[PDB]
Amino acid sequence: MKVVKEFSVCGGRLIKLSHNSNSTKTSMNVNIYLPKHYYAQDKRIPTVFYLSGLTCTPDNASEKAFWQFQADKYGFAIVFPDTSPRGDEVANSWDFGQGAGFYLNATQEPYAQHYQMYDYIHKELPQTLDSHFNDVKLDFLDNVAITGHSMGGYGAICGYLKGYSGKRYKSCSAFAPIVNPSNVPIGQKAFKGYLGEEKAQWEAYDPCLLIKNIRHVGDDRILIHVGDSDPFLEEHLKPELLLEAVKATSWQDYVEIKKVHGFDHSYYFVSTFVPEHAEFHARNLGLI
Amino acid sequence: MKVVKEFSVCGGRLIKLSHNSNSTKTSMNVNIYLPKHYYAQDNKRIPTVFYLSGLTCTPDNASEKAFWQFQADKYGFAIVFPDTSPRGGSWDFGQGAGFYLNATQEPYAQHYQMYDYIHKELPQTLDSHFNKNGDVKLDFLDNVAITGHSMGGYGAICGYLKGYSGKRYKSCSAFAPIVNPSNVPIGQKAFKGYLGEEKAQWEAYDPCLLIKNIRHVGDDRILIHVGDSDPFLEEHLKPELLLEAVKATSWQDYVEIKKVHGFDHSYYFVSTFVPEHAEFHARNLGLI
Ligand SMILES: [Cu+2]
Ligand SMILES: [Cu+2]
Repeated sequence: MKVVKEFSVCGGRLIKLSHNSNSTKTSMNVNIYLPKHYYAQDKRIPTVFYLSGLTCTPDNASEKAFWQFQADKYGFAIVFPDTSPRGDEVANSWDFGQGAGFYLNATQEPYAQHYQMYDYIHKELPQTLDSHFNDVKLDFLDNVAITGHSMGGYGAICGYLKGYSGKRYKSCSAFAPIVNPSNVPIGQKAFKGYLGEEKAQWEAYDPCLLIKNIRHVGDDRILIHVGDSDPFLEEHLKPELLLEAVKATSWQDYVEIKKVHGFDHSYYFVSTFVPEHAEFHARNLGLI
Repeated sequence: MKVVKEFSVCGGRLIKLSHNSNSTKTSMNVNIYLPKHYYAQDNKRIPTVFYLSGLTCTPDNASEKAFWQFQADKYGFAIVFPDTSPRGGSWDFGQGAGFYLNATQEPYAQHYQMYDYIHKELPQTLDSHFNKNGDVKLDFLDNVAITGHSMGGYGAICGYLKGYSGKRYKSCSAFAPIVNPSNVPIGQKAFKGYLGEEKAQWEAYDPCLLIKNIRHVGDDRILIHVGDSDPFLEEHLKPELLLEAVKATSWQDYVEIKKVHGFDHSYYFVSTFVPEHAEFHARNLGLI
Protein backbone atom coordinates (compact mmCIF):
# COMPACT_ATOMS: atom_id res chain seq x y z
CA MET A 1 0.00 0.00 0.00
CA LYS A 2 0.93 3.69 -0.28
CA VAL A 3 1.35 6.07 2.67
CA VAL A 4 -0.57 9.29 1.81
CA LYS A 5 -0.07 11.10 5.16
CA GLU A 6 0.87 10.44 8.81
CA PHE A 7 -0.35 12.27 11.96
CA SER A 8 1.00 12.09 15.53
CA VAL A 9 -1.99 11.57 17.85
CA CYS A 10 -1.82 10.50 21.51
CA GLY A 11 1.16 8.15 21.84
CA GLY A 12 0.78 6.76 18.33
CA ARG A 13 -0.06 7.61 14.73
CA LEU A 14 -2.98 8.03 12.38
CA ILE A 15 -1.91 6.98 8.88
CA LYS A 16 -3.81 7.79 5.66
CA LEU A 17 -3.39 5.00 3.10
CA SER A 18 -4.33 4.39 -0.52
CA HIS A 19 -4.13 1.18 -2.59
CA ASN A 20 -5.43 -0.21 -5.86
CA SER A 21 -8.25 -2.57 -4.96
CA ASN A 22 -9.05 -5.76 -6.85
CA SER A 23 -12.56 -6.07 -5.36
CA THR A 24 -13.56 -2.56 -6.50
CA LYS A 25 -11.20 -2.18 -9.50
CA THR A 26 -10.26 1.27 -8.20
CA SER A 27 -8.02 3.15 -5.81
CA MET A 28 -9.25 3.02 -2.20
CA ASN A 29 -8.69 5.28 0.82
CA VAL A 30 -8.09 3.76 4.28
CA ASN A 31 -7.14 5.24 7.67
CA ILE A 32 -5.40 3.24 10.43
CA TYR A 33 -4.39 4.30 13.92
CA LEU A 34 -1.36 2.53 15.35
CA PRO A 35 -1.26 2.66 19.16
CA LYS A 36 1.77 3.65 21.30
CA HIS A 37 2.50 -0.10 21.72
CA TYR A 38 3.59 -0.39 18.10
CA TYR A 39 6.35 2.19 18.59
CA ALA A 40 7.52 0.86 21.99
CA GLN A 41 11.04 -0.65 21.99
CA ASP A 42 11.69 -4.27 23.01
CA LYS A 43 2.21 -10.52 21.42
CA ARG A 44 0.36 -9.34 18.28
CA ILE A 45 -1.61 -6.13 18.53
CA PRO A 46 -5.25 -7.03 17.81
CA THR A 47 -7.32 -4.81 15.52
CA VAL A 48 -10.72 -3.17 15.57
CA PHE A 49 -12.45 -2.57 12.24
CA TYR A 50 -14.76 0.44 12.38
CA LEU A 51 -17.28 0.81 9.52
CA SER A 52 -18.68 4.28 8.77
CA GLY A 53 -22.20 5.41 7.84
CA LEU A 54 -23.79 7.15 4.85
CA THR A 55 -21.75 10.00 3.26
CA CYS A 56 -18.67 9.52 5.53
CA THR A 57 -15.04 9.11 4.49
CA PRO A 58 -12.39 7.59 6.81
CA ASP A 59 -11.44 11.09 8.08
CA ASN A 60 -14.81 11.63 9.79
CA ALA A 61 -14.53 8.88 12.42
CA SER A 62 -10.76 9.38 12.69
CA GLU A 63 -11.28 13.04 13.68
CA LYS A 64 -14.54 12.90 15.66
CA ALA A 65 -14.72 9.60 17.59
CA PHE A 66 -11.46 9.76 19.64
CA TRP A 67 -10.80 6.01 19.41
CA GLN A 68 -7.12 6.80 19.64
CA PHE A 69 -7.18 7.48 23.39
CA GLN A 70 -8.87 4.12 23.81
CA ALA A 71 -6.40 2.39 21.50
CA ASP A 72 -3.42 3.48 23.62
CA LYS A 73 -5.19 2.69 26.89
CA TYR A 74 -5.87 -0.98 25.93
CA GLY A 75 -3.32 -1.75 23.18
CA PHE A 76 -5.28 -2.25 19.97
CA ALA A 77 -5.01 -0.78 16.49
CA ILE A 78 -8.10 0.51 14.70
CA VAL A 79 -8.90 0.57 10.97
CA PHE A 80 -11.22 3.11 9.31
CA PRO A 81 -12.25 1.83 5.82
CA ASP A 82 -14.15 3.83 3.20
CA THR A 83 -17.92 3.48 2.56
CA SER A 84 -17.91 2.96 -1.25
CA PRO A 85 -15.57 3.00 -4.22
CA ARG A 86 -14.77 6.58 -5.31
CA GLY A 87 -13.58 8.33 -8.50
CA ASP A 88 -14.62 9.75 -11.89
CA GLU A 89 -14.79 6.26 -13.43
CA VAL A 90 -17.14 4.88 -10.73
CA ALA A 91 -20.93 5.04 -11.18
CA ASN A 92 -22.90 7.45 -8.98
CA SER A 93 -28.58 10.85 -3.96
CA TRP A 94 -26.90 10.98 -0.50
CA ASP A 95 -28.33 7.58 0.42
CA PHE A 96 -27.17 5.58 -2.64
CA GLY A 97 -24.00 5.34 -4.75
CA GLN A 98 -20.73 6.98 -3.72
CA GLY A 99 -20.46 7.19 0.07
CA ALA A 100 -23.27 4.63 0.22
CA GLY A 101 -22.17 1.12 -0.87
CA PHE A 102 -24.10 -0.61 1.99
CA TYR A 103 -21.31 -3.24 2.34
CA LEU A 104 -22.71 -5.56 -0.35
CA ASN A 105 -21.37 -7.21 -3.48
CA ALA A 106 -23.38 -5.45 -6.24
CA THR A 107 -24.86 -7.65 -8.98
CA GLN A 108 -26.78 -5.03 -10.99
CA GLU A 109 -24.98 -3.07 -13.65
CA PRO A 110 -23.57 -0.44 -13.72
CA TYR A 111 -22.76 -0.92 -9.99
CA ALA A 112 -21.52 -4.53 -10.24
CA GLN A 113 -18.34 -3.18 -11.86
CA HIS A 114 -16.93 -1.41 -8.76
CA TYR A 115 -19.31 -1.99 -5.83
CA GLN A 116 -17.86 -5.16 -4.21
CA MET A 117 -17.70 -3.71 -0.69
CA TYR A 118 -18.55 -6.97 1.08
CA ASP A 119 -15.45 -8.67 -0.36
CA TYR A 120 -13.41 -5.46 0.03
CA ILE A 121 -14.07 -5.15 3.78
CA HIS A 122 -13.95 -8.79 4.98
CA LYS A 123 -11.57 -10.37 2.52
CA GLU A 124 -9.20 -8.14 0.56
CA LEU A 125 -8.49 -5.24 2.95
CA PRO A 126 -7.37 -7.28 6.01
CA GLN A 127 -4.67 -9.26 4.17
CA THR A 128 -3.66 -6.19 2.11
CA LEU A 129 -3.00 -4.45 5.43
CA ASP A 130 -1.25 -7.64 6.57
CA SER A 131 1.11 -7.59 3.53
CA HIS A 132 1.90 -3.92 4.08
CA PHE A 133 2.64 -4.05 7.80
CA ASN A 134 3.81 -7.59 8.53
CA ASP A 135 7.10 -10.67 12.54
CA VAL A 136 3.35 -10.36 12.80
CA LYS A 137 3.33 -7.20 14.92
CA LEU A 138 -0.35 -6.60 14.06
CA ASP A 139 -3.20 -9.13 13.88
CA PHE A 140 -5.56 -8.27 10.99
CA LEU A 141 -6.94 -11.76 10.43
CA ASP A 142 -7.33 -13.87 13.58
CA ASN A 143 -7.90 -11.84 16.78
CA VAL A 144 -10.09 -9.05 15.35
CA ALA A 145 -13.06 -6.89 16.40
CA ILE A 146 -15.74 -5.31 14.19
CA THR A 147 -17.89 -2.25 14.97
CA GLY A 148 -19.56 0.68 13.25
CA HIS A 149 -22.13 3.42 12.92
CA SER A 150 -25.50 3.41 11.12
CA MET A 151 -24.92 1.72 7.72
CA GLY A 152 -21.57 0.83 9.29
CA GLY A 153 -23.45 -0.60 12.30
CA TYR A 154 -25.40 -2.69 9.83
CA GLY A 155 -22.20 -3.84 8.06
CA ALA A 156 -20.61 -4.83 11.38
CA ILE A 157 -23.48 -7.00 12.64
CA CYS A 158 -23.94 -8.52 9.18
CA GLY A 159 -20.25 -9.45 8.77
CA TYR A 160 -20.06 -10.90 12.31
CA LEU A 161 -23.08 -13.20 11.85
CA LYS A 162 -22.22 -14.44 8.33
CA GLY A 163 -18.80 -15.38 9.72
CA TYR A 164 -19.80 -16.55 13.22
CA SER A 165 -19.55 -20.32 12.68
CA GLY A 166 -15.95 -19.91 11.45
CA LYS A 167 -15.27 -17.32 14.21
CA ARG A 168 -14.32 -14.61 11.70
CA TYR A 169 -14.60 -11.70 14.18
CA LYS A 170 -14.03 -12.24 17.91
CA SER A 171 -16.11 -9.21 18.97
CA CYS A 172 -19.04 -7.13 17.64
CA SER A 173 -20.79 -3.87 18.58
CA ALA A 174 -22.76 -1.10 16.83
CA PHE A 175 -23.75 2.53 17.14
CA ALA A 176 -27.25 3.26 15.82
CA PRO A 177 -27.31 0.36 13.32
CA ILE A 178 -29.89 -0.26 10.58
CA VAL A 179 -30.82 -3.78 11.76
CA ASN A 180 -33.35 -4.76 9.05
CA PRO A 181 -32.66 -2.98 5.71
CA SER A 182 -34.83 -5.39 3.68
CA ASN A 183 -38.03 -3.84 5.14
CA VAL A 184 -37.05 -0.18 5.72
CA PRO A 185 -37.14 2.66 3.11
CA ILE A 186 -33.41 3.57 3.12
CA GLY A 187 -32.36 -0.10 2.86
CA GLN A 188 -34.80 -1.02 0.08
CA LYS A 189 -33.39 1.68 -2.25
CA ALA A 190 -29.84 0.24 -1.94
CA PHE A 191 -30.99 -3.39 -2.17
CA LYS A 192 -33.06 -2.75 -5.35
CA GLY A 193 -30.21 -0.72 -6.91
CA TYR A 194 -27.33 -3.14 -6.21
CA LEU A 195 -28.98 -6.57 -5.94
CA GLY A 196 -32.02 -6.22 -8.19
CA GLU A 197 -35.74 -6.54 -7.55
CA GLU A 198 -35.71 -10.20 -6.46
CA LYS A 199 -36.15 -10.07 -2.68
CA ALA A 200 -34.67 -13.54 -2.14
CA GLN A 201 -31.16 -12.30 -3.03
CA TRP A 202 -31.60 -9.71 -0.26
CA GLU A 203 -32.00 -12.34 2.44
CA ALA A 204 -28.30 -13.24 2.67
CA TYR A 205 -27.45 -9.67 3.79
CA ASP A 206 -30.18 -9.16 6.39
CA PRO A 207 -29.21 -9.57 10.08
CA CYS A 208 -32.78 -10.22 11.25
CA LEU A 209 -33.11 -13.18 8.86
CA LEU A 210 -29.54 -14.51 9.16
CA ILE A 211 -29.44 -14.64 12.98
CA LYS A 212 -32.35 -17.05 13.55
CA ASN A 213 -30.48 -20.19 12.39
CA ILE A 214 -27.00 -19.24 13.62
CA ARG A 215 -26.27 -21.25 16.77
CA HIS A 216 -25.13 -18.89 19.45
CA VAL A 217 -22.37 -20.42 21.60
CA GLY A 218 -20.77 -19.41 24.92
CA ASP A 219 -21.19 -15.94 26.39
CA ASP A 220 -20.89 -14.09 23.03
CA ARG A 221 -22.84 -10.84 22.99
CA ILE A 222 -23.66 -8.05 20.54
CA LEU A 223 -23.59 -4.59 22.11
CA ILE A 224 -25.78 -1.88 20.57
CA HIS A 225 -26.22 1.73 21.54
CA VAL A 226 -28.97 3.91 20.17
CA GLY A 227 -30.25 7.34 21.27
CA ASP A 228 -33.92 8.19 21.82
CA SER A 229 -33.57 11.54 20.00
CA ASP A 230 -32.06 9.87 16.92
CA PRO A 231 -34.09 11.29 13.96
CA PHE A 232 -33.69 7.99 12.04
CA LEU A 233 -34.76 5.72 14.96
CA GLU A 234 -38.46 5.16 14.25
CA GLU A 235 -38.36 4.97 10.49
CA HIS A 236 -35.00 3.42 9.52
CA LEU A 237 -33.10 2.02 12.51
CA LYS A 238 -35.94 0.14 14.28
CA PRO A 239 -33.67 -1.75 16.76
CA GLU A 240 -36.79 -3.47 18.16
CA LEU A 241 -36.91 -5.62 14.99
CA LEU A 242 -33.71 -7.46 15.95
CA LEU A 243 -34.85 -8.11 19.54
CA GLU A 244 -38.05 -9.56 18.07
CA ALA A 245 -36.07 -11.63 15.51
CA VAL A 246 -34.06 -13.41 18.27
CA LYS A 247 -37.10 -14.19 20.43
CA ALA A 248 -37.29 -17.96 21.02
CA THR A 249 -33.79 -18.56 19.61
CA SER A 250 -30.34 -19.34 21.09
CA TRP A 251 -29.51 -15.63 20.56
CA GLN A 252 -32.41 -14.39 22.69
CA ASP A 253 -30.60 -13.06 25.78
CA TYR A 254 -27.36 -12.17 23.94
CA VAL A 255 -28.27 -9.06 21.91
CA GLU A 256 -27.93 -6.06 24.22
CA ILE A 257 -29.58 -2.86 23.02
CA LYS A 258 -29.07 0.24 25.20
CA LYS A 259 -31.43 3.07 24.35
CA VAL A 260 -29.91 6.27 25.74
CA HIS A 261 -31.87 9.42 26.51
CA GLY A 262 -31.33 12.72 24.74
CA PHE A 263 -28.66 11.41 22.36
CA ASP A 264 -29.01 11.69 18.62
CA HIS A 265 -27.31 10.17 15.54
CA SER A 266 -24.19 12.32 15.61
CA TYR A 267 -20.52 11.76 16.49
CA TYR A 268 -21.29 13.50 19.78
CA PHE A 269 -23.35 10.37 20.48
CA VAL A 270 -20.65 8.05 19.05
CA SER A 271 -17.67 9.60 20.92
CA THR A 272 -19.60 9.50 24.20
CA PHE A 273 -19.90 5.71 23.99
CA VAL A 274 -16.55 4.91 22.33
CA PRO A 275 -14.92 4.24 25.76
CA GLU A 276 -17.58 1.71 26.89
CA HIS A 277 -17.33 -0.12 23.51
CA ALA A 278 -13.52 0.06 23.67
CA GLU A 279 -13.67 -1.69 27.05
CA PHE A 280 -16.06 -4.23 25.55
CA HIS A 281 -13.85 -5.05 22.55
CA ALA A 282 -10.64 -5.12 24.62
CA ARG A 283 -12.09 -7.69 27.03
CA ASN A 284 -13.21 -9.87 24.08
CA LEU A 285 -9.78 -9.49 22.39
CA GLY A 286 -8.13 -10.69 25.63
CA LEU A 287 -6.38 -7.39 26.46
CA ILE A 288 -7.96 -7.07 29.92
CA MET B 1 -30.24 34.93 23.70
CA LYS B 2 -31.82 32.04 21.73
CA VAL B 3 -31.30 28.23 21.61
CA VAL B 4 -30.81 26.70 18.11
CA LYS B 5 -29.92 23.04 18.84
CA GLU B 6 -29.15 21.03 22.00
CA PHE B 7 -27.23 17.66 21.87
CA SER B 8 -26.55 15.36 24.80
CA VAL B 9 -22.77 14.72 24.97
CA CYS B 10 -20.94 12.81 27.71
CA GLY B 11 -22.81 13.60 30.97
CA GLY B 12 -24.07 17.03 29.82
CA ARG B 13 -25.31 19.12 26.91
CA LEU B 14 -23.80 21.04 24.02
CA ILE B 15 -26.03 24.01 23.24
CA LYS B 16 -25.75 25.94 19.97
CA LEU B 17 -26.83 29.54 20.54
CA SER B 18 -27.50 32.68 18.53
CA HIS B 19 -27.98 36.27 19.64
CA ASN B 20 -28.06 39.79 18.32
CA SER B 21 -24.62 41.14 19.10
CA ASN B 22 -24.56 44.83 19.98
CA SER B 23 -20.77 45.05 19.53
CA THR B 24 -20.76 43.30 16.12
CA LYS B 25 -24.29 44.56 15.32
CA THR B 26 -24.85 41.22 13.58
CA SER B 27 -26.27 37.86 14.62
CA MET B 28 -23.61 35.69 16.31
CA ASN B 29 -23.20 31.92 16.78
CA VAL B 30 -21.83 30.40 20.01
CA ASN B 31 -21.52 26.81 21.23
CA ILE B 32 -21.45 26.11 24.98
CA TYR B 33 -20.92 22.74 26.67
CA LEU B 34 -22.49 22.34 30.12
CA PRO B 35 -20.99 19.51 32.21
CA LYS B 36 -22.81 16.77 34.13
CA HIS B 37 -22.37 19.09 37.18
CA TYR B 38 -24.93 21.54 35.82
CA TYR B 39 -27.66 18.85 35.66
CA ALA B 40 -26.91 17.25 39.04
CA GLN B 41 -29.27 19.36 41.16
CA ASP B 42 -28.99 18.76 44.91
CA ASN B 43 -22.74 26.35 46.93
CA LYS B 44 -19.71 27.43 44.81
CA ARG B 45 -20.47 28.00 41.11
CA ILE B 46 -19.34 26.22 37.93
CA PRO B 47 -16.45 28.16 36.30
CA THR B 48 -16.05 28.73 32.56
CA VAL B 49 -13.24 28.16 30.06
CA PHE B 50 -13.33 30.35 26.96
CA TYR B 51 -11.78 28.58 23.97
CA LEU B 52 -10.89 30.81 21.03
CA SER B 53 -10.63 29.14 17.60
CA GLY B 54 -8.16 29.78 14.75
CA LEU B 55 -8.38 31.34 11.28
CA THR B 56 -11.25 29.86 9.23
CA CYS B 57 -13.11 27.97 11.97
CA THR B 58 -16.61 28.16 13.30
CA PRO B 59 -17.44 27.09 16.88
CA ASP B 60 -18.37 23.66 15.48
CA ASN B 61 -14.81 22.60 14.58
CA ALA B 62 -13.34 22.63 18.08
CA SER B 63 -16.64 21.35 19.54
CA GLU B 64 -16.39 18.24 17.37
CA LYS B 65 -12.64 17.61 17.20
CA ALA B 66 -11.05 18.63 20.53
CA PHE B 67 -13.14 16.47 22.95
CA TRP B 68 -13.12 19.08 25.77
CA GLN B 69 -16.44 17.65 26.92
CA PHE B 70 -14.87 14.60 28.55
CA GLN B 71 -12.53 16.98 30.41
CA ALA B 72 -15.30 19.41 31.39
CA ASP B 73 -17.12 16.46 33.00
CA LYS B 74 -13.92 15.19 34.63
CA TYR B 75 -13.17 18.49 36.47
CA GLY B 76 -16.46 20.45 36.52
CA PHE B 77 -16.18 23.43 34.18
CA ALA B 78 -18.28 24.84 31.37
CA ILE B 79 -16.60 25.65 28.06
CA VAL B 80 -17.61 28.31 25.56
CA PHE B 81 -16.74 28.20 21.85
CA PRO B 82 -17.16 31.68 20.34
CA ASP B 83 -17.02 32.39 16.61
CA THR B 84 -14.00 34.00 14.94
CA SER B 85 -15.79 36.96 13.27
CA PRO B 86 -19.13 38.62 12.47
CA ARG B 87 -21.05 36.74 9.73
CA GLY B 88 -23.67 37.66 7.08
CA GLY B 89 -12.13 36.54 -0.91
CA SER B 90 -9.19 36.11 1.48
CA TRP B 91 -8.67 33.69 4.40
CA ASP B 92 -5.98 35.76 6.18
CA PHE B 93 -8.52 38.53 6.65
CA GLY B 94 -12.27 39.18 7.02
CA GLN B 95 -14.81 36.51 8.00
CA GLY B 96 -13.40 33.75 10.20
CA ALA B 97 -10.40 36.06 10.71
CA GLY B 98 -11.41 38.93 13.05
CA PHE B 99 -8.18 38.47 15.07
CA TYR B 100 -9.94 39.34 18.35
CA LEU B 101 -9.41 43.08 17.69
CA ASN B 102 -11.60 46.16 18.03
CA ALA B 103 -11.35 47.49 14.45
CA THR B 104 -11.02 51.29 14.16
CA GLN B 105 -10.90 51.41 10.33
CA GLU B 106 -14.01 51.76 8.15
CA PRO B 107 -16.11 49.86 7.05
CA TYR B 108 -14.87 47.30 9.64
CA ALA B 109 -15.37 49.35 12.85
CA GLN B 110 -19.11 48.92 12.18
CA HIS B 111 -19.05 45.18 13.00
CA TYR B 112 -15.53 43.98 13.87
CA GLN B 113 -15.52 44.88 17.57
CA MET B 114 -14.32 41.35 18.39
CA TYR B 115 -12.27 42.33 21.47
CA ASP B 116 -15.33 43.80 23.23
CA TYR B 117 -17.36 40.90 21.90
CA ILE B 118 -15.18 38.22 23.51
CA HIS B 119 -14.26 40.03 26.73
CA LYS B 120 -17.30 42.15 27.56
CA GLU B 121 -20.47 41.42 25.60
CA LEU B 122 -20.52 37.61 25.33
CA PRO B 123 -19.77 36.76 29.02
CA GLN B 124 -22.50 39.19 30.16
CA THR B 125 -24.99 37.96 27.53
CA LEU B 126 -24.38 34.32 28.61
CA ASP B 127 -24.66 35.32 32.26
CA SER B 128 -28.03 36.96 31.46
CA HIS B 129 -29.27 33.76 29.83
CA PHE B 130 -28.15 31.11 32.28
CA ASN B 131 -28.43 33.12 35.49
CA LYS B 132 -31.42 35.27 34.46
CA ASN B 133 -33.78 32.46 35.04
CA GLY B 134 -33.11 34.23 38.32
CA ASP B 135 -30.92 31.53 39.87
CA VAL B 136 -27.21 31.10 39.52
CA LYS B 137 -25.07 28.06 38.71
CA LEU B 138 -22.42 29.30 36.28
CA ASP B 139 -19.67 31.91 36.44
CA PHE B 140 -18.92 33.65 33.15
CA LEU B 141 -17.27 36.66 34.78
CA ASP B 142 -15.14 36.07 37.90
CA ASN B 143 -13.66 32.57 38.03
CA VAL B 144 -12.83 32.21 34.32
CA ALA B 145 -9.99 30.76 32.20
CA ILE B 146 -9.02 31.54 28.59
CA THR B 147 -7.41 29.29 25.94
CA GLY B 148 -7.06 28.82 22.18
CA HIS B 149 -5.52 27.57 18.96
CA SER B 150 -3.41 29.59 16.49
CA MET B 151 -5.17 32.97 16.07
CA GLY B 152 -7.22 31.91 19.11
CA GLY B 153 -4.05 31.15 21.08
CA TYR B 154 -2.95 34.69 20.30
CA GLY B 155 -6.28 36.14 21.46
CA ALA B 156 -6.15 34.16 24.70
CA ILE B 157 -2.66 35.29 25.66
CA CYS B 158 -3.42 38.87 24.59
CA GLY B 159 -6.68 38.98 26.58
CA TYR B 160 -4.98 37.46 29.63
CA LEU B 161 -2.20 40.08 29.62
CA LYS B 162 -4.33 43.16 28.85
CA GLY B 163 -6.64 42.22 31.73
CA TYR B 164 -3.94 40.91 34.11
CA SER B 165 -4.12 43.93 36.45
CA GLY B 166 -7.43 42.91 37.98
CA LYS B 167 -6.97 39.28 36.90
CA ARG B 168 -9.64 39.32 34.14
CA TYR B 169 -8.81 35.66 33.53
CA LYS B 170 -7.58 33.37 36.31
CA SER B 171 -5.91 31.01 33.84
CA CYS B 172 -4.36 31.08 30.33
CA SER B 173 -3.02 28.53 27.83
CA ALA B 174 -2.53 28.12 24.08
CA PHE B 175 -2.16 25.61 21.28
CA ALA B 176 0.27 26.69 18.53
CA PRO B 177 -0.32 30.43 19.15
CA ILE B 178 0.80 33.41 17.07
CA VAL B 179 2.79 35.23 19.82
CA ASN B 180 4.15 38.35 18.03
CA PRO B 181 1.52 39.38 15.40
CA SER B 182 3.25 42.74 14.73
CA ASN B 183 6.32 40.89 13.40
CA VAL B 184 4.42 38.27 11.38
CA PRO B 185 2.94 38.51 7.80
CA ILE B 186 -0.63 37.28 8.48
CA GLY B 187 -0.63 39.42 11.64
CA GLN B 188 0.57 42.60 9.89
CA LYS B 189 -2.17 42.33 7.21
CA ALA B 190 -4.98 41.98 9.78
CA PHE B 191 -3.44 44.69 11.99
CA LYS B 192 -3.14 47.02 8.95
CA GLY B 193 -6.68 46.28 7.72
CA TYR B 194 -8.49 46.74 11.06
CA LEU B 195 -6.28 49.21 12.99
CA GLY B 196 -4.50 51.15 10.25
CA GLU B 197 -0.76 51.68 9.93
CA GLU B 198 -0.20 53.31 13.31
CA LYS B 199 1.86 51.53 15.93
CA ALA B 200 0.46 52.85 19.24
CA GLN B 201 -2.69 51.00 18.16
CA TRP B 202 -0.60 47.88 17.26
CA GLU B 203 1.45 47.56 20.44
CA ALA B 204 -1.68 47.60 22.62
CA TYR B 205 -2.49 44.25 20.99
CA ASP B 206 0.96 42.61 20.90
CA PRO B 207 1.73 40.14 23.76
CA CYS B 208 5.55 40.33 23.35
CA LEU B 209 5.43 44.12 23.85
CA LEU B 210 2.64 44.02 26.47
CA ILE B 211 4.26 41.48 28.83
CA LYS B 212 7.45 43.45 29.50
CA ASN B 213 5.82 46.05 31.80
CA ILE B 214 3.09 43.93 33.40
CA ARG B 215 4.18 43.01 36.93
CA HIS B 216 3.91 39.24 37.41
CA VAL B 217 2.11 38.16 40.60
CA GLY B 218 2.21 34.99 42.72
CA ASP B 219 2.59 31.74 40.78
CA ASP B 220 0.81 32.62 37.53
CA ARG B 221 1.98 30.64 34.53
CA ILE B 222 1.26 30.60 30.80
CA LEU B 223 1.18 27.11 29.27
CA ILE B 224 1.89 26.69 25.55
CA HIS B 225 2.14 23.58 23.36
CA VAL B 226 3.61 23.55 19.83
CA GLY B 227 4.49 20.86 17.31
CA ASP B 228 7.75 20.82 15.35
CA SER B 229 5.96 19.42 12.27
CA ASP B 230 3.70 22.48 12.22
CA PRO B 231 4.01 24.04 8.72
CA PHE B 232 3.02 27.48 10.08
CA LEU B 233 5.50 27.42 13.02
CA GLU B 234 8.71 28.69 11.37
CA GLU B 235 7.20 31.77 9.69
CA HIS B 236 3.97 32.76 11.50
CA LEU B 237 3.80 31.22 14.98
CA LYS B 238 7.44 31.64 16.14
CA PRO B 239 6.53 30.87 19.78
CA GLU B 240 10.02 31.33 21.24
CA LEU B 241 9.96 35.11 20.60
CA LEU B 242 7.74 35.19 23.69
CA LEU B 243 10.53 33.53 25.66
CA GLU B 244 12.84 36.29 24.47
CA ALA B 245 10.31 39.02 25.31
CA VAL B 246 10.08 37.91 28.97
CA LYS B 247 13.88 37.82 29.30
CA ALA B 248 15.02 39.86 32.36
CA THR B 249 11.33 40.45 33.11
CA SER B 250 9.17 39.54 36.16
CA TRP B 251 7.54 37.05 33.72
CA GLN B 252 10.75 35.13 33.05
CA ASP B 253 10.41 31.52 34.29
CA TYR B 254 6.60 31.77 34.11
CA VAL B 255 6.02 31.11 30.40
CA GLU B 256 6.12 27.37 29.72
CA ILE B 257 6.56 26.31 26.10
CA LYS B 258 6.44 22.57 25.52
CA LYS B 259 7.63 21.72 22.03
CA VAL B 260 6.46 18.21 21.21
CA HIS B 261 8.05 16.27 18.33
CA GLY B 262 6.09 14.97 15.39
CA PHE B 263 2.86 16.90 16.02
CA ASP B 264 1.47 19.34 13.47
CA HIS B 265 -1.14 22.16 13.56
CA SER B 266 -4.24 19.99 13.35
CA TYR B 267 -6.85 18.89 15.89
CA TYR B 268 -4.93 15.63 16.22
CA PHE B 269 -2.37 17.78 18.03
CA VAL B 270 -4.93 19.89 19.98
CA SER B 271 -6.98 16.88 21.19
CA THR B 272 -3.86 14.99 22.31
CA PHE B 273 -2.98 17.80 24.72
CA VAL B 274 -6.46 18.85 25.85
CA PRO B 275 -6.41 16.56 28.95
CA GLU B 276 -3.18 18.21 30.17
CA HIS B 277 -4.51 21.76 29.54
CA ALA B 278 -7.74 20.83 31.28
CA GLU B 279 -5.87 19.73 34.42
CA PHE B 280 -3.90 23.00 34.27
CA HIS B 281 -7.04 25.17 33.99
CA ALA B 282 -8.71 23.09 36.70
CA ARG B 283 -5.97 23.78 39.32
CA ASN B 284 -5.97 27.50 38.49
CA LEU B 285 -9.79 27.57 38.72
CA GLY B 286 -9.54 25.83 42.15
CA LEU B 287 -11.48 22.78 40.96
CA ILE B 288 -8.63 20.53 42.09
CU1 LIG C 1 2.44 -1.32 1.01
CU1 LIG D 1 -31.63 34.13 26.47
